[PDB]
Amino acid sequence: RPDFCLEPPYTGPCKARIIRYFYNAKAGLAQTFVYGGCRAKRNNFKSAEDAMRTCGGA
Repeated sequence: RPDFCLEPPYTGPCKARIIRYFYNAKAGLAQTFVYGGCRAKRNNFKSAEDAMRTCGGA
């Protein structure tokens, strides 16, 4: 899987509260995080299926 799948979730410097999904490689599951609204990194998806299709397995 892509090396960005191993990156921690990045809230970023903006102050919105956008609920997003990140792949948590330690758990092997897509989990939600609060995205600030600007300067999104790659481990930042709008849906669990996208997260999982991109970075999982089982």
